[PDB]
Amino acid sequence: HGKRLFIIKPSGFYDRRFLKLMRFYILLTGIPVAIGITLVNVFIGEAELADIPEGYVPEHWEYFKHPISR
Amino acid sequence: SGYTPDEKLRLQQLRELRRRWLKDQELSPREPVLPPRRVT
Repeated sequence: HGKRLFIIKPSGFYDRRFLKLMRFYILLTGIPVAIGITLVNVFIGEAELADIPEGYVPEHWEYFKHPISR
Repeated sequence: SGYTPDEKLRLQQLRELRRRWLKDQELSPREPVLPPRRVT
């Protein structure tokens, strides 16, 4: 049946465009951040706790565990 | 009771216009002109 009718509605162009732009910019910066965090976690981080060797005074950033925090 | 002649005539004119307007709301066979483009 060719009874197809026109549906009157407001424009969805501008809402869709805003959503696409926001997603694009958020992903643009957040995908490299997630990739970098994953690589740092897999290949570098998670220092292990140790006793301070006698006569050695550690630096202030050596009292933290995560490499990004350090 | 019933319609006055002026009321009757206005109703016929308005309903003819409304039927035309409703008929103009249908879509042609090509009306949704969709632009194509890609990137068990």
